[PDB]
Amino acid sequence: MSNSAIPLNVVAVQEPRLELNNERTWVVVKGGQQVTYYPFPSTSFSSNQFN
Amino acid sequence: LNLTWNNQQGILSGASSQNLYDFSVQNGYNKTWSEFNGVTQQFNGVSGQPT
Repeated sequence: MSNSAIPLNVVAVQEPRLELNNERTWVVVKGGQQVTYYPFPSTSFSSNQFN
Repeated sequence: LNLTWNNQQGILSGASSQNLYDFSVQNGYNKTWSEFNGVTQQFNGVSGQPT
């Protein structure tokens, strides 16, 4: 690593097929209860407008 | 009757047509369910008119 010109820093990486260890943390996904959809039919529709 | 309150929606949508009557008599509705239905038949006797 420190072979060339200005020396560099070493790091190693495990290939994808194997870690096999790293720290595996269970992650509970949470979002607020009650997601609801409304259909607001336009008041005062026209032929040249929508409101 | 299917109604929406306070963001969640779809309350009572599964209730019986008649069930609406029972949790309201709970409040003293005071009219019989026959009249709350409300419709009536009255068959005639004599040939050969409709009822």
